[PDB]
Amino acid sequence: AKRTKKVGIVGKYGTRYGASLRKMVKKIEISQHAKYTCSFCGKTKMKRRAVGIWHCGSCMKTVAGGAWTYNTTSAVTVKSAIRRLKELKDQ
Amino acid sequence: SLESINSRLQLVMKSGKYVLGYKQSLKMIRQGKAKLVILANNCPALRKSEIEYYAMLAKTGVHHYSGNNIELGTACGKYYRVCTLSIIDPGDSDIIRS
Amino acid sequence: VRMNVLADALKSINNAEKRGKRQVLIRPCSKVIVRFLTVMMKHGYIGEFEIIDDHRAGKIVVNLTGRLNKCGVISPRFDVQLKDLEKWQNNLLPSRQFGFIVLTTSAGIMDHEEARRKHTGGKILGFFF
Amino acid sequence: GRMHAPGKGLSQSALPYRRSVPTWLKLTSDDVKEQIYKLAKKGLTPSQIGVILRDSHGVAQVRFVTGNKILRILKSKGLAPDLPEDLYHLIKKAVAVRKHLERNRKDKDAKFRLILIESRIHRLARYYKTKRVLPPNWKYESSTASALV
Amino acid sequence: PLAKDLLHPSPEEEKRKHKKKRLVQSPNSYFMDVKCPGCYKITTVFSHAQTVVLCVGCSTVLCQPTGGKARLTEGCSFRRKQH
RNA sequence: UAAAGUUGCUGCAGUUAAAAAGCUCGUAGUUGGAUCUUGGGAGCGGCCGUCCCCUGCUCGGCGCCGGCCCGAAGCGUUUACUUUGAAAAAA
RNA sequence: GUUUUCGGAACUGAGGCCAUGAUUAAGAGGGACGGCCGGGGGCAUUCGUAUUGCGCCGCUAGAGGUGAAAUUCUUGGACCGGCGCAAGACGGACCAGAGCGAAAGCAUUUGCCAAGAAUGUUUUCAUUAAUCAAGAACGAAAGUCGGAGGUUCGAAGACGAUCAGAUACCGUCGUAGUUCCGACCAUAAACGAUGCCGACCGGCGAUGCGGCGGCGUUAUUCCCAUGACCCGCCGGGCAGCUUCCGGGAAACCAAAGUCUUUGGGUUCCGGGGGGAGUAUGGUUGCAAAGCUGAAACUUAAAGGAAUUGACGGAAGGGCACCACC
Repeated sequence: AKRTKKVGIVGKYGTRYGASLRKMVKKIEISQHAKYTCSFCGKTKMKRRAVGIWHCGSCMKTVAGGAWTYNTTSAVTVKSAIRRLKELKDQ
Repeated sequence: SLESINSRLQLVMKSGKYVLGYKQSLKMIRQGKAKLVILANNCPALRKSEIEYYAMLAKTGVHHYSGNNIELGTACGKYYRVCTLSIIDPGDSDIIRS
Repeated sequence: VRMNVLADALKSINNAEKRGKRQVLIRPCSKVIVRFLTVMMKHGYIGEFEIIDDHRAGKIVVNLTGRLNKCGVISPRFDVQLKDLEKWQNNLLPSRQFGFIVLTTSAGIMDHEEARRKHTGGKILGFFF
Repeated sequence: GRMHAPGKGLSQSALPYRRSVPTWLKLTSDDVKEQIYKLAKKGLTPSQIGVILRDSHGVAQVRFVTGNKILRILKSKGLAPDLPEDLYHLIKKAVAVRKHLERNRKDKDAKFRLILIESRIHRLARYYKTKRVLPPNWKYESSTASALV
Repeated sequence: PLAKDLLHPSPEEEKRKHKKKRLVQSPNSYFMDVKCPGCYKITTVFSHAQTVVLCVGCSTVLCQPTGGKARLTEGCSFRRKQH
């Protein structure tokens, strides 16, 4: 059934650490444990091994990514920057 | 012509004869049955280089699809991932003409 | 959208008469529009009229005289007895002399006097004087 | 006016009064029906055939020459697709718009359109179940729709 | 005017109206028998043709679709069907 | 209670006097185009005004000789509507 | 006693038979297709001067700001002139009673992405529609939360003026904010103080978009189709002017009309002024606050539109040594 109303995974901390830190930390604690679709094989199997390390359960392929999320916003934009700069420099 | 190959696939899935998957497709290349081999863009580089070499041997066409194995799956109207697909009878599709 | 065809037909000839026009087009024809206009025509309120049968709901050209003051639909169609019929013509007609209440019934569509002489009430369509 | 727009445009077709076949077309029921079966196996909707026939061949109406209408002629020979083509096209559009949203998150006009498109699919699917074209089992899911595009 | 005869309108009025707003609605379209000197069979083409129309044996492309009536390739003659 | 058309079904208001949701979607609710036996006959009232019709296969006769039809009854798309009758304590 | 005959009940195999069966294609709606069109939306890119800041060079006594000053910067070179450089906002004039969008709203170039109206159509399905409690998406500005950024402007704050005081108006500084990203809140004179869909009822000239037809001018010259003008037509749209249509308390409104000659369908919502969007319950939000929301008690008016007069530190035109020069 619906076990908790508003607290999700952060129910494991109970009445500790203050509402607003426990509201804040739920946004990171979902994504760091979420399973992502592997770009290489397509299987929804990418898991976080350590800090900024991501492993496919099927492909046996390790990716250096963001600490909590697989793709950081700052690392998507920079790959689009380095591509455009490679194009608009070497021409 | 990305929009059109998704409609040609729809017309060969309904009316045509073919095999999805890798080993099944590589059998039909050696049988001389395959006319066209469609590969997903995320296909392993060695499986792409083996299919291509079997195809230039058999004197067949290779299409490099503009989408990964999931998109090829939903293109074929299936609910799983298709990396390699090979058409034997185009059926009533103009896929092998383009 | 168009949910009452008498309403539009009757108020399309009503504006045309106030404006002082001699004839009027009214786009969607019916059984009940033609059976209403025939009742209006035989009491000398309109002249003769023509139907334009295209292969849809045909159009009607009515030749208007300047005799009709107002024709008015009653929507919805209140099912009236002969005892209910008396009070319906005290709040719809300006005299006990002229003007009729057109009401559909199992005999056919007719004015309140012919429904009285045939002892068979039904549902009210509209009035005219 | 329109269903999901404030537009009130009066732009449809205007069929002629003469329901007879003109004295220039020499085609007959067993000529054009065979031609419809050639264009239907090519993977065309009844609309695409109905255009092609009045363009290249001069078929004013397929209903006026032959006995029956085009989708009826395809249904009478086991050539008609499963779910109606006016429902296939709205699924195809909802799939295309939902694919635009998952790539571009902040597009709140595209999101508003997807609500109107998917609302119109539900209205057509609701109608077709009452006339018993689709099974009552049938329902539009936004996850499983790319397959049955 | 007041006494405008709506039953017998002037033919200079029914041409000057929308196709739906006439007394009896009529199409402002026609089928036309089109020749080109490349081909030999004259073909029944629609006025608002809506797609590119071809001959037998690739003589040339007859018409080309626009916002209204189709445009015919330079030197393609047409005659209107009179029935 | 009427006057109260100042609670409105008959029968009110909503630019400025009191008042239309900030916008659109949408389920109940409410409401939904046209289309299907129409004319004409037929005898008798006085050119017109009523009756009857585009229906069928247990039981009596005006009967004839496995039968030629009219008289009573089991029957014939469903409902709303109207019309009449039943049945409805007096006070 | 049996095949019976044959009364009833169900099952099974053929060929004939009816004129053998599906109304129409709405100035309803959805859907397709065609060439278009638009400051409609999203992502990226690209440009423009200006403002402030820095460095260098020039010549110099003030510059700034005001009703008049002062705070403030300056012989340590301020303001001004010239070369650069840096970062962050913004999108001038063109820009209109023009366009698009559901509303909020939207304007530098180019590309990519998905969408939409109108138009045209002898295309398609055949009533699939209209309005909608509950419910859902979007919702300016301000404001709240986490990250990046900060030059202009600038709540609060500090001072200088003014002043009878001026914790205001004026001026010099300025923090949050103003900018970008990811969540929040859900209101505005969110206005046309005007629900939506449909029907009918006067002209006139423009305007935008699409289509159609027609003297000629003009470019592509090498003529046609097309681009730019000219004269009409049709449809949809933002609007004008004009009528004793008709209505309205008038102001005014081609709708605010077709209404005691009262009935096309339907949602919301008002009941004299206050107390009061208050108290209290419930619910939503991190908060600020939102939505639903009385009563006791008080009061003869509060109010809308128009008229005339008076009045103005309102405008235009005159005048007077009981006014000035």
